[PDB]
Amino acid sequence: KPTPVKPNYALKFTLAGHTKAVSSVKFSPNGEWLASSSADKLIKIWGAYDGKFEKTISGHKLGISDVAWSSDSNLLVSASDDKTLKIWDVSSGKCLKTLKGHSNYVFCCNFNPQSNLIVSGSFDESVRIWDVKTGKCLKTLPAHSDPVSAVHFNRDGSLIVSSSYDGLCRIWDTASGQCLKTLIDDDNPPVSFVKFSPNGKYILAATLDNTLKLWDYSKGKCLKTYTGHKNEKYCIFANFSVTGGKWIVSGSEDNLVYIWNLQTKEIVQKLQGHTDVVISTACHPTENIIASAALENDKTIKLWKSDC
Amino acid sequence: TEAARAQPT
Repeated sequence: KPTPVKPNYALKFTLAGHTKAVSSVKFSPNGEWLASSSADKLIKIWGAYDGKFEKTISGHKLGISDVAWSSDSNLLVSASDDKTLKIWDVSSGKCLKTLKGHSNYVFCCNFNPQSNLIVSGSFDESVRIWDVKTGKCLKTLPAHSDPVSAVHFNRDGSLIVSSSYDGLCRIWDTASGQCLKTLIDDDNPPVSFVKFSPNGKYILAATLDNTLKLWDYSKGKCLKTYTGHKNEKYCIFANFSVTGGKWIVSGSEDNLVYIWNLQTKEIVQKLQGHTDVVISTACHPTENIIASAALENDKTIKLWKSDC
Repeated sequence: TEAARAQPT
C-alpha cells in the first residue's frame, strides 16, 4: 500500500541583521536570493541556499510591511508606512520609482507575472494598480471598507485577489477593474491574508479566528479548512508548498511554522525556533526550502530544508 | 520605527 510522506524540515541557517521586527520574506523567482523587509525601514538581500547577507537597500522614511520580486528577479517593490511603494533595482540598490497616491500605510504588494504591473493594498481601503515603467497609478479599485491585508495576481495576471479586515475576499479583472466575485462568510471575520493557488483555480485565505481556508472562488465553495495554529492579531503570510509533498505552510502567533497536508488537513510538521510571532513564511521555487521570519522580540529569518 | 504589519490589531 502507498505510505503518505511527511516532510522533515530542519533548521539550516538563522539570518540576523535587521534591528526591528521582520515583516516579510520572499524568494526570488530564480531561486538565488531571499529578500526581507522590516520595521527598521530596510530591505535586505540574502543568499537563498547559504543565508549569506548580500546587501541592504534603503530609502523608505518609515517601516516596511511587504516586499515582492519581479518575475525576472531584477526588481523589488516594497510597501511602507510612509504611504509609498518603492521600485528598486536589486543589482544597484537604487530606487527607480516612488509610487505615490495612497493616503495611509501601504501594507501589501505584488508584481504580475509579466511584471509590467504592481498591485498594492493599503490601510486607506483601496487597491491600486501601477505601471512599473512610468511609476504612475493606472487604476484605483474601490475594493474594501477596512485595511487591505493582501493582494495577489493569478498565474497569467488576468485576475487580482484582495482581502481585508472588512471580512471579504474579492476577485478583480485586471484589465477592466471590475469585481467578478466577492467571497463572504456568515460572520465575516477579518481576512488577514489571501493568495491564489499555483494553478490559479483556488484562493487560500486566512481569517483572524485561527483559521485558513482553501476556496474555489469561481464555485464560491470552501474546499478545505486548516486549524490548530494561532492567528487572531496579525496578517501572517501562508503558502502552497509544491516542490515536494503538497503542503500548506503558515506562520503562527505561538511562534511556530505550521505545515499541513493540503488534502487531508492534518498537521504534518511544526517548526520551532523563533522567539516571536512568525509573521511570514515563503517557499523556495525549486527546492524544499522554507524561509520564516518573526517580529520584534526575534528580528531574525530562518531557513529550513526538507528531503521531501 | 514601526511597520503596520508588525503591529497587532
